[PDB]
Amino acid sequence: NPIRDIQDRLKTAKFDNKDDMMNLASSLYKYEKQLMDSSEATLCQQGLSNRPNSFSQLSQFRD
Amino acid sequence: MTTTMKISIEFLEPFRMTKWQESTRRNKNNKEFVRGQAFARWHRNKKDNTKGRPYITGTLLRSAVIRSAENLLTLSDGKISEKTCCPGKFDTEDKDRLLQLRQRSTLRWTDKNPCPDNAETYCPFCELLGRSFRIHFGNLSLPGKPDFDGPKAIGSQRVLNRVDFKSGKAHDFFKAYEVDHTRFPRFEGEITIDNKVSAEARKLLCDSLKFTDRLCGALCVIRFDNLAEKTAEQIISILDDNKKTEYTRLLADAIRSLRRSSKLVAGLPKDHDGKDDHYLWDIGVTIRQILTTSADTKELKNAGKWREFCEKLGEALYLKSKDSRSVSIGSVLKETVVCGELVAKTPFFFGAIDEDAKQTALQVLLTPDNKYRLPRSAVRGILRRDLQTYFDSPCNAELGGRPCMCKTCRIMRGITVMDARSEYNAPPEIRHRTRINPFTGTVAEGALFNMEVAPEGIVFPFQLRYRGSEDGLPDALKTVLKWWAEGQAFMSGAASTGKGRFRMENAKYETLDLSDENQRNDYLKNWGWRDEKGLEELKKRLNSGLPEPGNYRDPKWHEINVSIEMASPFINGDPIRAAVDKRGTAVVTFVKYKAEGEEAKPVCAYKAESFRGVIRSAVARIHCECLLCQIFGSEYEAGKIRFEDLVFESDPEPVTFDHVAIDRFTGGAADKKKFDDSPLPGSPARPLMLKGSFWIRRDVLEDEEYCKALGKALADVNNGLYPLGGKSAIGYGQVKSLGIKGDDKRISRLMNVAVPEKPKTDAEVRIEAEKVYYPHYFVEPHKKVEREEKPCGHQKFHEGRLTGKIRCKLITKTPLIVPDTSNDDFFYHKSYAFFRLHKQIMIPGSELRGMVSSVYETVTNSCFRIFDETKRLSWRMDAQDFLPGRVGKHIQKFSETARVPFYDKTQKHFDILDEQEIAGEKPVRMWVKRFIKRLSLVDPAWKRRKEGIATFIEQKNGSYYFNVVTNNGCTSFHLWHKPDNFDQEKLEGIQNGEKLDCWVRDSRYQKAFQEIPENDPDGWECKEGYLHVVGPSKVEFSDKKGDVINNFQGTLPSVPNDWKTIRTNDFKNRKRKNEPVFCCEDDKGNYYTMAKYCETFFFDLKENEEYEIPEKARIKYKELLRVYNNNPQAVPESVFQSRVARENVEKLKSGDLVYFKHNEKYVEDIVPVRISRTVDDRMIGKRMSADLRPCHGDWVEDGDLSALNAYPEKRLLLRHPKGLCPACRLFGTGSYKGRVRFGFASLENDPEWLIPGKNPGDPFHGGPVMLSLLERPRPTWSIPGSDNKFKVPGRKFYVHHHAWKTIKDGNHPTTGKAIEQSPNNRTVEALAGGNSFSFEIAFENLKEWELGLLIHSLQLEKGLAHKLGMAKSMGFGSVEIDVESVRLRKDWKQWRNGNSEIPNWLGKGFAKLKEWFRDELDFIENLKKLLWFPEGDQAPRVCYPMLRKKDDPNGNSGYEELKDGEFKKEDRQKKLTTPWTPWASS
RNA sequence: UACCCAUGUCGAAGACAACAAAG
RNA sequence: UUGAUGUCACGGAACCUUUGUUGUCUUCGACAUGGGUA
Ligand SMILES: [Zn+2]
Ligand SMILES: [Zn+2]
Ligand SMILES: [Zn+2]
Ligand SMILES: [Zn+2]
Repeated sequence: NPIRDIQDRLKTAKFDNKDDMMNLASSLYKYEKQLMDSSEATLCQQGLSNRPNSFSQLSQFRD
Repeated sequence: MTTTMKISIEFLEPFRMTKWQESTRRNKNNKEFVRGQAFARWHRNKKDNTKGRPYITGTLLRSAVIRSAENLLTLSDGKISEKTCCPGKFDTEDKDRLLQLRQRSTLRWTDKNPCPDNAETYCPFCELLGRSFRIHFGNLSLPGKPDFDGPKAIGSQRVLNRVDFKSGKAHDFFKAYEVDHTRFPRFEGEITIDNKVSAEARKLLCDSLKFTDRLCGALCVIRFDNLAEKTAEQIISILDDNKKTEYTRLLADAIRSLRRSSKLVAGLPKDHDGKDDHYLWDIGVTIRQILTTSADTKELKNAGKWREFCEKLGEALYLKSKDSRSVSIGSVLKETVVCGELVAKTPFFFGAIDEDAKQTALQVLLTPDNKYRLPRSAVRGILRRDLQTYFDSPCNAELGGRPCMCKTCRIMRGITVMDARSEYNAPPEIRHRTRINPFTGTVAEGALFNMEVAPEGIVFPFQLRYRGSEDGLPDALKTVLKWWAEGQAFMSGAASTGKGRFRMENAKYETLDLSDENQRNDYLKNWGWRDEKGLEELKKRLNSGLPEPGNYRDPKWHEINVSIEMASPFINGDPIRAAVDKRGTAVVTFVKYKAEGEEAKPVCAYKAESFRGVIRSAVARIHCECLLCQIFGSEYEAGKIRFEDLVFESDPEPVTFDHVAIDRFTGGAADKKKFDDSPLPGSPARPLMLKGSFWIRRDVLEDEEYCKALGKALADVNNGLYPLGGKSAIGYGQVKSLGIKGDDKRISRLMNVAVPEKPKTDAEVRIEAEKVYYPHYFVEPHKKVEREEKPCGHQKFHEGRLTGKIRCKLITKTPLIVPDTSNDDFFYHKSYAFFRLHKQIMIPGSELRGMVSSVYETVTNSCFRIFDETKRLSWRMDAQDFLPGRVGKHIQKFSETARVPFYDKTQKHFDILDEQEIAGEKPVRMWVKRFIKRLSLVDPAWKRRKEGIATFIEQKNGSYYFNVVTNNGCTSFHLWHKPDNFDQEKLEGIQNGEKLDCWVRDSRYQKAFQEIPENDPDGWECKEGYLHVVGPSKVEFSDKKGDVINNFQGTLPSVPNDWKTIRTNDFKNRKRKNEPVFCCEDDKGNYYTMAKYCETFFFDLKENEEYEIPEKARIKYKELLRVYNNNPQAVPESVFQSRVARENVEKLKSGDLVYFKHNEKYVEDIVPVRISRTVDDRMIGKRMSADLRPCHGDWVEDGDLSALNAYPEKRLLLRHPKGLCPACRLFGTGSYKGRVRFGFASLENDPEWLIPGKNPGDPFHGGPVMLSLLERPRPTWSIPGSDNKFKVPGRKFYVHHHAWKTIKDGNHPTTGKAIEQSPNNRTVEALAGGNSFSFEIAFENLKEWELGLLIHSLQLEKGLAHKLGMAKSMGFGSVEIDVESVRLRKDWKQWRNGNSEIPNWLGKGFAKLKEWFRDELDFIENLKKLLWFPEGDQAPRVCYPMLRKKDDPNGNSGYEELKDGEFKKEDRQKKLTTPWTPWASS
């Protein structure tokens, strides 16, 4: 469940710490890879809990 | 002394050129330099600038001449004239200086030793060699030695690869520049011959010059004697100024599709109603007008110029959207010439990518003049591959070294083919291709690409020459040419999808014996008949046919013919063609082109890639060296099966079907979700025929396992399990029969209890004849929606899952209206007929799918699949917390207001104030009176009861003007007072100065005038302020005279053009001379009554009290302006509209005057007028539980979410954390294909009509019935305010009744009066009750409870019914579903009958409903009550209330009185969420 | 600064969301 | 714009893998406007 992984590292991510950001980027890239190569992990039809906070953290990561 | 002979080389083919290399790179070690020593060379005028020109060295020509001389001497026993020639010398001691060494054998004729290293006399071959500069070859250059910008100005670079014979895949490649002979045919040079050279050497040189047929990679004869950028920028600017960037990639491709013809611009689609408001071509000048003047340009009149213009425009828009040895062969040499044609029997693909064009992923090779090219390299490679197939031995040679001596290489060393081009220059077609994720069933990430395809029917000239010592062609060559003459010439790439199959036709051949002196001399004289004139002369003497191979080996591919027969519509999507087509639809089916002569004929077809993918999916579920990898190929090995395009036997005309998505809350059309499609019509009565063929390798066809695999897959395809094409969920692409011919029956061999009745319902609804019930009610959902993390995958038939079919019958219990919306004038007023497909009455599978989905989403508490989550609601206020203000970070507060008469005749203010003072930008100076004093002369017989002395002054027209002193002489004021009974009777004579004690009262009178009225000069301040004019906007317009407009005296004036010239004509209340009103007439708009004569004036500006405006207030203001400027009910005349609507105010600006309500710090609501609208703080999707909103939905929060565009995790912000609801797991969502398909419902028997038809002879057409107005559902009624107490009540269901009878009589279902025809109401063809339709629902991978609950949602219970079609609020469209067949799939061959196991499924479904909702299944009972069909002799009265009671003859309360009575906002949700709750008792 | 309402007209949605080439 | 007694480059298929597809009832009732009197 890559999406649960992304959720965990998002809730534990602090943007000051470079290691946490690198791990979050690794999780995001792993999910991207699962989407690219058709697999069972593409059957993950869920989203993210706490949409405002998750959106804020993702936007900060992209900034 | 020496003689110079001038030499000219004429090229008959595109020749090859190298790239310029640094002067240090010109060495033996450079691999690229030595690889290109047999090509033309590029000369740079200056080292660092690419400007230069081509040339051919004299060394290359000398080497070719030496080789030709060796051949000629071998054919003549080494005797040129009388003299004989030694074998020559080819041994140098210091090899290192030589750039290249001879890796080929030297032809031997005579055995004596070479000429002495220092001899007085040398043989002619040595003089030609240069042993005795006796002969100097110069360089060959273009005539006049022109210059070009670079090598790309004369040619293009192409990739030439080397493939593996076994795998069929390339493993390396190289590049070279190819220069066309049409543009650069001739090169010129000179040969300098010394006088001492023998005449025999001269004759040998001339013979070698005439015998040299190839140079630089081509056949040669040697003789010796800005609008597009401007248009793109304009279109882009129009796109950005109108905020329509998303369409760029749709506009890039569609305009590219215009490269075929300039006439296509005039045939661009228009909007519905036929006007120029297309959502693409009229975005602007419009883009259509940009492309229409571009087609009238003299420059772009030519087809080529238009094509280049369109290609450049498309590329620009796409880019914006993105942003030694001595061996004797003997004297026997023969040359066989074979001439004919290669005709494309399938579309072909010779891959060649241009790096200056990035719009297309895969591109075909063309000539500079846009003709199709059959390259020599591809023909040679295919010949080599076929020779290797004949010999069954791969050639394990490596580049470099001595020549390979296998039979394939020996035959290939004598082979010459000629490069060919076509006479057909039309643009290639573009095909879309995708890849499907097996698990979800939708496309994979990034799997969407384009491919350029060359049309079929193109004829290529073909010429082959074989030179060899044999009597004629080799046996292998004869066999290969026989294969090519039978259509087994697979010459191009993309062979697995049926590309590049050619047939050789009109083949003629002739063998010339070059060992004969006379024939050899004739061959030399005519230059071997290589040029066009010599080629024609040779063709006149060519023998027809081809030699027959002595040892013939069978071809490796066999053709299997496919016949598909489909009883359903079919579409293969082509969105781009739909954008340039006059039909104006969202999608059209795939169409390909066939080249007939130089013209292109369009034919409808089924793409080969789609069939290949469907078949591959079929084989992969009833089961790298896997069977799939050995049958269908992989990224490592080429496939053994080649699918072709399937074309329809009889040409079908496309038909247009309209679809709309229904909101689950309002029961009406969802926003922006109305669409159409153009499939190919198919039906059980007249099916679609698809004829085609594929090719299978024989070795696969003789293998048992592969044939068994294909047979099981094709058996499942024949059994309807795998639909063809798109949109199978709505009944498209059902394969009724598939048949395979030509396989020797090796694959074709494998292809080979009543239903329990419905339970009677326990639902009880008691109907009383006195009451009147509402047409619809809401089912309040349960608080819990079960979701699952992982839905089932489409990758295999899972164990314990039921896959099969349900045959069902639908019965009409009330009249049904399913309209055919292609024609709006079947019987302006719109008329529609019943939906038909080829004169057969049908119901589309989308209608039934939506109807059954609405009930399945309710039986299993699920998400509201269709919901306009982003809708913001507004409410009209009624006639205290709205304070004046002026804008702008903050709005200031004004202390007080006053009415300034503007449209009356008492003042002349319109003259005395400038435009800016009227607009409100500049402060004004006006006197304000707050209270007006009114006096009674006598004590009443009034809290103030002021008593004071009054002195009369004058009396006229009844009124008395006098001055009054009161407050013990403190306050003196003048006024006019009308004669009052019991008070003015005291004073009857005019003494002009009489004293009288009087009582003065004070009345509120808030008025402001620029100049003090001359009647009353006392009691006025001089406060500044701002004048807010909205305009005369309180207007009560109507088409019939009321009371005020009827009481007008005189002619009604016309409505003036200016809104400043309005002046009050009449008074509503004439006794008191108040309520001023302006009355006017204008044509069909009829009567306008303006009851507003005072504007507003805000004074006592308090700057300190300024309040912040958050973005919420601004977006609410924007919504208010949008609903103001997009009002269908707006007054026809703009002079009676407010400034925010008259001048189309799109945003608030600094200095605007408003009424606002605020908290301690921020503003909460802003309105432009006194009585206005109020917008909701939340979007409607926030008025329901998050478990009820769609699983995959919209952004209802306060975030742009466009910042995370171009990032994938954005999809995770629109999906539910817990997964998919039961309805989304069955019917599917955008990211997940559903497990159910609903087919079209055909009518079993003859139709029964509601209204008898006009023609008694035609029982297949029915009479028309006219319906009352169908108007939008209003969420404002269900949700009557912004309070959190108001929620979305639930799913809306319409009740069953018989109100359709009154409409059939022609009467309004509420008033009982006649339905008069209007431009907005509709006329429909309807069927009556008792009609039976039969349809079919296919399911795969269903759990037991899903089948049980789907069966329940279909059949429900006896006493329950479904609602389908239009006018459901008027009683039409009650239907019932009874399941007749459930067939289940156990094996690919065995299908069991499942009518027996229906009970258990149902029970298990209910068992699931118990663990989900434990003893709280109350929404089921409400749904049952709403689905309740009224019993016989029990006829409820169900209708909508009118606007007012005065409009309803029956005396039932209207909407206004109901709003404050039975349907007050407090109990409205409980009365509307309770099924069968009345609103009138009668 | 307190009350009071008054008038009866009118169509809407017309495609949206995703994939835009990877190996 | 070459050197020369030694060029099989017509010595080399831009080839191989990928479903324009997934999701959607041609549906439907109370709304619109801003003031007026004291
Ligand atoms: Zn010699
Ligand atoms: Zn070989
Ligand atoms: Zn495999
Ligand atoms: Zn859902």
